Formats: sequence, structure tokens, C-alpha cells
Amino acid sequence: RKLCSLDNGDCDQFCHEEQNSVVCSCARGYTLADNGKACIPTGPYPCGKQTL
Amino acid sequence: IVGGQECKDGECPWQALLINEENEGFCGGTILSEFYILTAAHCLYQAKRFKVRVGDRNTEQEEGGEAVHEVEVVIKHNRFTKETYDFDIAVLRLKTPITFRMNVAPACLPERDWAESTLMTQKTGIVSGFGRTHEKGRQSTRLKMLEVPYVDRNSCKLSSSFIITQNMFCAGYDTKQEDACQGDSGGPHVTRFKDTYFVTGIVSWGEGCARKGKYGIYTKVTAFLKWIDRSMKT
Ligand SMILES: C[C@@H](C(=O)N1CCOCC1)N1CC[C@H](NS(=O)(=O)c2n[nH]c(-c3ccc(Cl)s3)n2)C1=O
Ligand SMILES: [Ca+2]
Repeated sequence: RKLCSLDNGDCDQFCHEEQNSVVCSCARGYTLADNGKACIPTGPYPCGKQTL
Repeated sequence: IVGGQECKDGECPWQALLINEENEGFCGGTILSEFYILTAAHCLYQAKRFKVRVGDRNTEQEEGGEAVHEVEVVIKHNRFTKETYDFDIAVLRLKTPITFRMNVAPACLPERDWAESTLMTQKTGIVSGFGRTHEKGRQSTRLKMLEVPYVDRNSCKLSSSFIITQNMFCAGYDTKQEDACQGDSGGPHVTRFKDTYFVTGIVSWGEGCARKGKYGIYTKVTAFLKWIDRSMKT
């Protein structure tokens, strides 16, 4: 298990293998963090989050 | 939903309820954005005129967060067939935008390849709705949810008296008494990944509810992601 197959490439959301390296991306309404792995909501009520 | 548990405060915020003129729920839907609801195409032939309700967990009480929305545009997949329920998908554009709040929030749309290798290979997904609590009963007045294991594609075709197309997948249990049921149609099948819930299915059909050797049949949302995308662009 390499790249995206290894724990989702350390990505929070989407993972893609590109030129033999992991590339993370995020759903609409999230921005990819500086580490290029975490997904940060752009505003309130981001998609996919229970309201608690 | 047969079995499972009640959705507690804030747990199924992407649930929508299609309600007829008598204000009776007849189908579910998934909140995709402030203007768009995902539902099943076969649900469109279940009422003449209908509206969409969101933020509701208990159809007997009024907990402040509920809101009725008129439908502006109905976008049904042009290939939908009542014969097999193939292409059982529709998107609704509302006249006024949904206000997100507690119990009202969209589910995420995933990317196709990642969804297929990562979400649909998880052990389970979550289906929810106000449908019947038993095959022969009445609609639930409480929103319910239920974790349903993904079912091996071969096993599913073997179990079914009706054709399972590639636009469908199966979830549920062989013998255990838990399953989606009538009235849950059009509602969400979501898959959790690291505390984010992604749309993976639409409740479509089943031979009864929770029968032995029978599973729930869901529209495969990954097959229609470009279609959904296009439908929301106009
Ligand atoms: C067998 C099926 C049916 O009518 N089909 C004809 C079109 O091609 C697909 C199969 N059918 C019987 C009535 C039923 N409608 S229902 O009563 O709303 C209903 N009963 N159980 C269910 C579901 C159980 C689990 C899921 Cl998921 S939906 N829906 C339904 O889908
Ligand atoms: Ca209520």
C-alpha cells in the first residue's frame, strides 16, 4: 500500500496520485490548508458536518 | 427505517422531506446546497404538487428550525424508467435559498474515483428518513437513521428478482431486521470519512422491507456526479 492507498495519503478528504506523489483536495466550501493535507471550512455550516 | 435509531439533535442535517398538499411526507431528499435538493426520479410521480421541508426531526412538534420551500425547477434524469428504476435520480432547484442552521446543512458531494475506492469500500454507509418503521406500518413521525453495510455486488444480483444495473448498489442485511423502507425513497445514503459525511446513494427500491435474503437498492450517486454538477450549474 503506497500513496493514496496508504491511509488516504494523509489527506483529510480527496486524494489523487500524480507523477508518483499524493495530491490532496477538498470539497466545495473547504480550503486546503498550508500543509496541503487538511481541509478548512471557508464558512459556517460546511458540507458534510453534523450540526452539534 | 426499520430498526436503527432516531436522529438526535444535529445528526442528519442534510435530510429533506418532500411533502404533498396535505403536508404529509411521501419521500426524502438530500440537501446539496442552499438551492438544490437531490432525490429519486420515481418520487416525482408520487404527488402532483409538492414542497420541500428541511430542519424537521419530529413531524408532530414545531422545534423552530423547520422551513418549507417551494420547488422552482424539477430536473429529472431523462433516462429514468419505471420498469426497472434505472436512472432513479432527480435534482430540485428551490425558489428561495435554504438557511443553514442546527439540523439544516448540506451533505458533501465527493469526487467519483476517490468515492468509489475510498467511500464505497468502507464497511458501512448511513441511510435515513421518515419512512415506515415496519413493512406493514405507518410513516415514522420521527426522523430515523441506520448504519447499513455495503453489500457485495455479486451477492446482491443473486438475491434479487429484479435487475440490478450499474447505476445501482445494495446495502443492508441478509437476515437482521434493519433496512430502509417505504417513504424513505429519495432520501440520503451517506458515507462517513474522518467525520465528514459524503453523499453516496439515494434510497431507490426494495422487495418489501428488511426481508430475509433481500437488501436495499440505492441509486449509485458516483455514476451521476457530472450529471448532478451540470444540473446545479443551471
Ligand atoms: C420491487 C419494487 C418495484 O416496484 N420495482 C419495479 C421497478 O424496478 C425496480 C423494482 N418495489 C415494490 C414496491 C416498492 N416501493 S415501496 O413500497 O416504496 C418500498 N418498499 N420497500 C422499499 C425499500 C426498502 C429498502 C430500500 Cl433502500 S427502498 N421501498 C418497490 O420499490
Ligand atoms: Ca417538527
